[PDB]
This record gives sequence, C-alpha cells and structure tokens, in this order.
Amino acid sequence: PHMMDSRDWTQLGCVAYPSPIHPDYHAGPASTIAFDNQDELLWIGTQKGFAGSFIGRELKRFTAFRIHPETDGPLRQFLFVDKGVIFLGSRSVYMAARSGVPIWSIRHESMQDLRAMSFTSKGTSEILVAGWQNKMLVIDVNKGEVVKELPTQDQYSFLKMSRYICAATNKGTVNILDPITFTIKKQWQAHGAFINDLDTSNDFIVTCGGSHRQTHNTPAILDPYVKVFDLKNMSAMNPVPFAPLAAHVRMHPRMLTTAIVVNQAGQIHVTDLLNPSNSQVCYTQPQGVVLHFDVSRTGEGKALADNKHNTYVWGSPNKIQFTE
Amino acid sequence: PHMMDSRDWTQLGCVAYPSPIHPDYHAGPASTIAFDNQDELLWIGTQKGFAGSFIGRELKRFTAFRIHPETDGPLRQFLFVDKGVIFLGSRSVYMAARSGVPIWSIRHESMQDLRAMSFTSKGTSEILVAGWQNKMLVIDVNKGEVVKELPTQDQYSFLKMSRYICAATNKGTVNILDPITFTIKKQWQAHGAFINDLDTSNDFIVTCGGSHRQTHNTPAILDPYVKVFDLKNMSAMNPVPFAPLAAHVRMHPRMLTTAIVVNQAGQIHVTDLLNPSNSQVCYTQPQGVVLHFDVSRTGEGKALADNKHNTYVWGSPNKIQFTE
Amino acid sequence: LENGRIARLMFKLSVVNERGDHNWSETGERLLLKLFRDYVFHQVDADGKARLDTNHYLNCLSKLDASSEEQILLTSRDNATVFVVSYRSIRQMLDRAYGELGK
Amino acid sequence: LENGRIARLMFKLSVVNERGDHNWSETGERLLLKLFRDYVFHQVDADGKARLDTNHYLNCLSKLDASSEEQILLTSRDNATVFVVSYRSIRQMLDRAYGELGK
Repeated sequence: PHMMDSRDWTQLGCVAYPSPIHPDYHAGPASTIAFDNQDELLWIGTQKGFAGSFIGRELKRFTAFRIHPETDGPLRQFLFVDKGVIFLGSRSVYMAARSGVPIWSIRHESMQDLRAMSFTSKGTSEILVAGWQNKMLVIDVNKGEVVKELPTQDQYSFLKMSRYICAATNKGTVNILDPITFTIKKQWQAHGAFINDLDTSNDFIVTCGGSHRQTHNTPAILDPYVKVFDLKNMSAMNPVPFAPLAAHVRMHPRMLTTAIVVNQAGQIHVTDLLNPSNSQVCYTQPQGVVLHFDVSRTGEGKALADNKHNTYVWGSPNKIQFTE
Repeated sequence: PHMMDSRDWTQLGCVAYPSPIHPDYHAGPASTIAFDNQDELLWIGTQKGFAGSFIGRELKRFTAFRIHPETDGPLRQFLFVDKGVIFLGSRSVYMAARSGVPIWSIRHESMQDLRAMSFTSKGTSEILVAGWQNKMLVIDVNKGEVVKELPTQDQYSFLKMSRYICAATNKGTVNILDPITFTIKKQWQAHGAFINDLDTSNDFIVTCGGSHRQTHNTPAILDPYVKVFDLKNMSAMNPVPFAPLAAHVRMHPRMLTTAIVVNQAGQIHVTDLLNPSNSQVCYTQPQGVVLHFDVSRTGEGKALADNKHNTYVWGSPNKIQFTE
Repeated sequence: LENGRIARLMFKLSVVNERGDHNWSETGERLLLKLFRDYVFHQVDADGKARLDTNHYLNCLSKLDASSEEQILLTSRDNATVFVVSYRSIRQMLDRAYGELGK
Repeated sequence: LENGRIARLMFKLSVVNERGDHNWSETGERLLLKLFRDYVFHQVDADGKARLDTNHYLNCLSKLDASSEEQILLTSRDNATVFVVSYRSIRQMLDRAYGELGK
C-alpha cells in the first residue's frame, strides 16, 4: 500500500443532515446519499423521506423537500436524469425537478416495500423498481406511469444497470438480469446472508456484505473483503482483501479497473481489481460510524455519511468538479 | 294565586347554547343570559367566554364571538349601550358592536377576578367593575379606559344601578352605594351566606339567596322567599313568600311594583310586592335545572337557561316584542 | 383604474392575512379579515366543490372599494364565530390593520 | 390594464391558497404556491418587523405576469423546505391549480 499525500486528499466540506433543527432529526441519520450527474449536486435522504441537495465541495445548501408522506419511512434511493431526480420510497416513486417543482408521482398498489431501482435497456426513459416483495414494476420515466408488473421469486435490496441489471437479493446473492426481458441469466453467491453495498461497471460487479443478519446473539458482521464478478466473461473473480472490513464500494469512474473501498471507521482503499498489491490508502475523520458512501462522476469527489448525521466530502484541495 | 291562560303563556323559542358541536360544550351550560335593549337580541355566554346573540322570540342565530382568552373562564355579565355590548370576564372587560366588530379591550392588572359591573351616575358613559378581589375599577365607556381604581373591603357578586348602585357581596349582604362617590350609604342583610340573584328598580331591591354555601356536608340551599328592600325610603320590606324556593328574580319593567320570581324547576310567580296575595302562577318545561333568568325591556319576553344547555323564551303567542 | 383600485385593496388583504403574529380586539379583527377573505375567494357549493366566479370577486372588491353599507355573513369553519358586518366596517378594519403594519 | 393583469393574477393566487383541501405532487405544488405568496406579501426584516413595499408587490407580480426566468428562493418557516424556482414555473403551477379548481 501507499499513503495519500495531503495535497491530494483533504476534507472539503461537511453538513449535518438532518440537523437538530430538522423535523426528521429524531428519526435518525441519513438513509442514503448520491452524487447527481449534473449541477454539482450531492443528494441526501432522511429516515422520513426528506431530500436535501447541496452544491459543490463545500456542500452549500440548494433545495430541500419531502418526497413522500413521512409515515412511508426512509428515502431509499436516488436516480438522476436530464429532466430531474427520481426518488424511491417503500410505497411510491416520485420525480421532481432539481428546483423542487413536481414532475410526477406514482403510488401503485403493488408498491408495498420497494427498496431499489435501476435503469433498464432504454437509457434513461425507463426504470425497474423492486424490493422486499414478490412483485416488480416497470415505469416509463417520460410518461410517469407503470407500464408493466412482473412477478419475482427473489426479493431485492439493490438494482443497478451497467451491461446487465445487477440485482442484489436480500439473501446475499446477486442475480444478473437481462435488461430487455428481466430474466435471470446467472446467479452469483456473493455473501452469506446480506449485501450492504453493490456497484457495477460494464466489466465488473463489486459487493460488500456478510454471513449473518443481526440477531440478539450476534451483530451483523461485515466480510474482510470485497466480492468481485467479471461481467464481460460472466464468472467470479478473486475477492479483494480488505482487513478493515468492507462496508461500501464504488467503481472508479475514470480508473476503469479500480474500486474504492470503505470501512465503517472511514478508512478508504483505492485498489486496482486486477492486482490488489498496489492500493492507495487514506483516512477520513468521521464523527460516527460510516453508513453511506458515493463517488462523483469525475471521480474527484468522495462523500461519506455517518451515524451522527454528518455528511463529508473529501478529495483534492486542487479545484475539484463533481461532473463534466 | 291564579293560573296562566295558555293564550297568554307559551314556549316561543329554544336554543342549545353551547350545543354539542360548539367548542365550549365540554365546559358546561350557559354562564349568563341577558336581553339586549335593542334589536330584539338575547345574549348568552359560555363557560369559556363565547358570546352568542339570538333574534326574536324564535331565537334565530345572529352573531357569535369569543370575548376573552378561553383560559379566562366564564362570560360573567353583559351590559348594553347604544354603540354596542359590554362583556365582563374575570380578567378583562370587552366592548364590541353587536356585529362583532371590536370597539375596545381592557385587560388591567387589577382585574384578577371580576364578577360584576354596573352603570354609575353618568348614564351609559361610565361603568363600575368589581368582583372577588379588593379593588374596583371605574371605566370610561366612551374612551375605553380605566379612569379610577378604588379599594373595597367587601367583595361583590352583583352590581346594578337604579337610584343607587346596589351591590351584592359574596357574603349575602347588599351594600347600597352612592353612585357619585361609591361610598356605602347603607348595608342590608339579605341572606345568610350568598345571593344567587339581584335586581332593582328605582324604588326596590329584590334578591334570591341562601344561608350557607356548598360543602361536602351540605348542598347550598335556596331560601323560600325573595328578600325585598325599599329604595325610596331606605328600609327593609316584608319578604315575598315563595315556597318553591326562590332562585331568580326580576322586577317587571312595566308593572312597577311587581316582581317575577323563578324556582329551579322553572315555576314562575308574577307577584305584586305590595301585596303578595294576588300573584299569577305559570310553569315552564325546562329539560334541566334552571340556572339563569331574564326579562325583556317590554316585559313581554321571559328567558330561562338550564343546566342541560337549553335557553328558552316564554311569553304570549300574540306578537311579542323584546324592546320599544 | 378601477382595476388599479381593486389591485391595491388586494395587496392590503394579502399582506394582512396569515402572517406570523397584544390586546383582544386584535384577535377579533384578524379573524374577521380572514373570514372576509374566505367569503370572497373560497366559496363552495353544497358538497364543497370550489365555486370559481370572477364576477363575485369583482363585486365583493368593488363593494369594499365603495365602503358599501351592505352587510355580509362571515362564519368560521366550525360555525362558532359568526359576524354580520358591512363592507364599510371591513374596509375600515383592513386599512387600519395595513396602516399598523407600516408602524 | 397592466393593473387589470395584476388583479387577475391576484384573484388566482388568493383563490388557490389556504382552502380546505390526492397524489404527492399536489402537496408540493400547494406548498410552493403558499411560500410564493409569503415571499411576495410577508417579507420581514431582521427582528421580524413587517416590510411593507408596494414596489416589491408590483415587481413580483409583474415578473409572474411575464413568466420571468428569474429564480427565487422560497423557504418554509422551519427552513426544512427550500425551493429555488422561476417565476415562469410558478406561473405555470398557479394557472394549472386554478384551472383544476374549475373542474
């Protein structure tokens, strides 16, 4: 390994969201975070469905609005298209301009406990939504309507489209779904009981997870590695060793064979998948336990949310840009 | 005695106030009622300070509005002048047009537990206000300001100006006050512990009351008579016998030596003070126990409020008018 | 012109109603002006369908501009508060409330 | 004339705001139009004194009439909801809301 030069790695911004004066503060830390693919925005969700957006590395507040009834619970996931942001809750899917101007609202009867969504074979015109339930729904993003309802035997915690729709079940397996037909092409046993994170490029899947979900006998423990799958040749690869215990992972958008791996103490490894021997190590200083992680489209911004309600942006002191 | 011919005596109207759908219903029955001296209005107060006005013998709803903060408690008393209605609560005095348009508001520090007010030597331009406290206040009705504060040793439950200010203490005595100086000219022992009602004409005072206030050993019991005082010659008169127990009394505005006496079951005697042998007897049909009583300026309307929240108007079936 | 007059009364009505926030007279005046606003702009039919009527808005505002002595019935949602009050009185109350905000 | 135009937008704004009472988009649109009303008519200084400014009312309403692309910052009392939105977008939302009431 090799330590990171402070001239390349520093804390660029921080925000408390939800802060103590926020109506959702009582309900807990952020539920999810994601870099927008435009306008230099980072989006943060609350446990009751507030969405907050923040500009640039200093996380200047931009817009904020609730995207479903607060009884619906956590904001589960963001997706981004040219017209606006798509927001997923357990009971509904919402789309609004980045201004906060409503675009459409879908609250379908088969939306009982949605957890995940992804694009499909149609660019940004269509999404697949699923969760801990035995139905999936296909949504026309332009019309803002459900166009198809599908049965599923496996329940999903994550979905992401790259070469295929990579679908993490709540049992720790990954289904690789045909993006046109949604049929399972291949099942991959990633972790024993759960997947805490999934990312994918056109050539790889990477996951973090563990062997058992939480009981009163045993806390859920994360694995000392990232699991890796070759999407090009459809076979498993050697795992990436990660002794600090791998909680989150993102593929580097510019270094195409490289993964960014994060543990709950905010320790980060930037590691080439093809040879793990050379990885850059750096540390962040989260107040609490790291709960969420994302990387910007340029690769220059790294965001981490902790269980003390902080979200941090780290990166180079040298004029970073989130997209373009 | 002589019974009343039904062609001269019938129930003309009724209203529930506060009714079950009124915000003050939970707090109890009416706190006071009084005929206006114009516009054919009857005014009813609630235990939280709502004032409701009702038109004519059929008690058609007119206006309604709260006259003090609801934590101030009951609307204690009304008074009427050309410009509007004066409303008394324990902590304040309020004046509004009959429309509900506010005229003035007085919330003086010495208003701790006001119970009563009356006009003074200045027609309708000035009022005296007092209660279960050792201060009295004089208010300019035109300017809507306190002009004088006075000490008092006796605490008052009723005040009314006729020839003098007749002032019922909360101990059952009546002080006759000079209307110009407010000094006590004479004290009259009316009842043993309390006065439930007082009325006066230029020639008489009449009261209802009893010998003991309520304890857990003994309910407050009303006296089997109305007490009578000669205001012209300043001496007590023979009481008016009233076996049904006298709860309320009003001087008849047209029959000048006649009193209208009411028991809690709604039995009414119309009795000449100078010779009680000839009195007209009639009955009303209150649902509950009668709590308040008034007579209109013409003498033609009789109003009774009961503890079941009803207010009734009784009188002749032949086109009655409340004033003029 | 008359349009200018109506517009100016609209400004005042909008400014005084539903703000953030002493004596009890103030409480009644605030409520009365809010119920007036509802009488003008929030009429509903039986079954509570919105009754849109530009002529009703113009007529009410014209009567306000002219301080008409015509009396109108203003009632709270719960029917507890009931005012029977002239446009003249409402106009005076509106102008005073607006004036007091400028102080 | 321009006064007539302003007056008509005022009618619509008054009618759609603080009524009695389906989908989640409706909730956001209602809130946005209420916060817009507050931006125009309920400005306060530091220490919360009412800032009366007829020119501000005229300028905002003129920009609404013209569907200006100028963006304004609308915030809820508790600072939880924040919109950054153009007059053009607000105008479109107002006209749609008013139209839907007529149905």
